[PDB]
Amino acid sequence: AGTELTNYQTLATNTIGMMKGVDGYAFTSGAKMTDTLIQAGAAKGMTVSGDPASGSATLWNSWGGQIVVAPDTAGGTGFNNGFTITTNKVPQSACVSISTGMSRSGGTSGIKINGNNHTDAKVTAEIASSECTADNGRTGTNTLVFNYNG
Amino acid sequence: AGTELTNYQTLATNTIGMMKGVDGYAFTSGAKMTDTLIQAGAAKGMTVSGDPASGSATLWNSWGGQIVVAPDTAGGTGFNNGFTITTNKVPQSACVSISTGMSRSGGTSGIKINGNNHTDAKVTAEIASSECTADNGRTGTNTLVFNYNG
Amino acid sequence: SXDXDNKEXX
Repeated sequence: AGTELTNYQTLATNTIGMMKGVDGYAFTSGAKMTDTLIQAGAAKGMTVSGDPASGSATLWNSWGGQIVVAPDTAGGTGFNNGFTITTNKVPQSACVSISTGMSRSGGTSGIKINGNNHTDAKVTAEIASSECTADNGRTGTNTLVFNYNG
Repeated sequence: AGTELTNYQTLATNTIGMMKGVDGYAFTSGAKMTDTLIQAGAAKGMTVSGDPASGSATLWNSWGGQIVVAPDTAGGTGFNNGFTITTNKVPQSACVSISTGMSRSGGTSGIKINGNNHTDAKVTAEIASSECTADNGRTGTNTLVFNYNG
Repeated sequence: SXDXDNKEXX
């Protein structure tokens, strides 16, 4: 899951860069925020589909699960808040390597594995192994969420 | 002075510094060298992503082309050590401004515009205007290579 | 990446 880890880390970095330029407005849906990012070329290493020519581009992970970058309650009478990067249907093995990798990378403000929100951004191999669920045949059953300031 | 030109100049100085700091080993692929540079924070502000082949982070210029920082190994006849910075899909306008700008203040040991290698590190706008090819629609057709210490 | 980001690459 080396490519996958690098993809989420860079997507986060690109998103932070893009958000530093937004002022006076905020994204109200992941669909729009994700399409804008794709338009800027912030997701080159991932699978892009949907309809980018119409501003409706969608992002996918290596296993065909959807990836969505969405605002995290944008609005605080000041500066832009945070956002989340959610990746779906992640297989068990990948879920463990990706969640622990993002923890070690240290750039998030929180990592979630299914219904487990590690707001301290610390996820160990022992924690991941337990929280990441078994695949259903060849289909991953894990949803990972990476948060980013806040 | 502009963002684009500055990007190349900061990339070069950061790479010179990184190579100087390496002790006991050497890069053998642009994939690895560029990843390390990105991990070193040398490309903050530029678009980055992940390479499905190696899992390494990739770097991307202002027009959608890739930027690859690679070490200069042995080319069966080549011996100009150091490294090169290659950027593709460069629009004609940028090709002329960037190549000339790098000639003026890039501190290179050579500048190549497509199949023209200015080993004296001197490129004038008259030359660049001729060597840089026209765009295909909004797509740039130029490849620039900045050679460092050969 | 998406529109921004040619198909070529390097």
